[PDB]
Amino acid sequence: PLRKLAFADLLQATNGFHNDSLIGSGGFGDVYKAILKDGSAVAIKKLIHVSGQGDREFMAEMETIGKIKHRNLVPLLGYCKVGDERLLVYEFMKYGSLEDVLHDPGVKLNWSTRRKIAIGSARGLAFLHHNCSPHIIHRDMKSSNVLLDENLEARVSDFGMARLMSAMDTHLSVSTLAGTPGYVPPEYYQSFRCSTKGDVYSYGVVLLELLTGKRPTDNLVGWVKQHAKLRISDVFDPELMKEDPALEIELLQHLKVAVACLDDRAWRRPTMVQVMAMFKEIQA
Repeated sequence: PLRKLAFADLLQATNGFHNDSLIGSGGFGDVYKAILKDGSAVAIKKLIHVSGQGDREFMAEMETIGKIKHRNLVPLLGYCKVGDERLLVYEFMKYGSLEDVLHDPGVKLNWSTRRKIAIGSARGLAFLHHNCSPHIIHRDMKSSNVLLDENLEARVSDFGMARLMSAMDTHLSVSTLAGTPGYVPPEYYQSFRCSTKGDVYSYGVVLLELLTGKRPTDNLVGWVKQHAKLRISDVFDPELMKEDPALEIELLQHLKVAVACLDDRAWRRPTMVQVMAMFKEIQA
């Protein structure tokens, strides 16, 4: 069940929102690591800009991730909405974000693990797009929003910009442009519309990060697309090919999936269900 947590609890569990428990801040607000009075290990997000972006993002998460549970989505355990304070409480994910692991410090992700992360994150997204009615459009898929639990299982997070779309529709007309530089679907720049195929594109970028080990802003999408006609054995993460040269065939197949996801035309991109089926076909 989703719990309504007393504000005093979150206050003392973070030692009065002390800098020492701060594990991230910016844009949306802060994220704190804590142990609740019952021993639960949690991440506590403190949203800022409550008079505007703050409340909207709070409501977006409550209306989406707050209403569903799935093995590849971060669990929202609780919330606190007192006065103009907006806090969201999640199960703590041991190894933080995929971006932290890939672009900082740390912990090594071999190809086997990265493949599981790719599959897991794809499954979470597929659940949003196909199993949920109304469908959920995440709108901010990226490596910092793929969390890794104690088993290095991928769990999709940050539904602050997520929206509900009727299953009878192919797109949703919105008020603003949502997303992150390096991940925005090209058609999002041209129209105030979002779609599940938009999430597919952004997922494609993440899959590229797993294959290359590079940041999207290095864009990466364009850099990989041009080398796809040059030398393919140049874009892959060196630490992946050093493991086993035999993995090259499997890497290129996953690369094909990423390229398909990253098509400029939304209508040509696969659904996340097609992506899963493709992953399954590669393993077999």
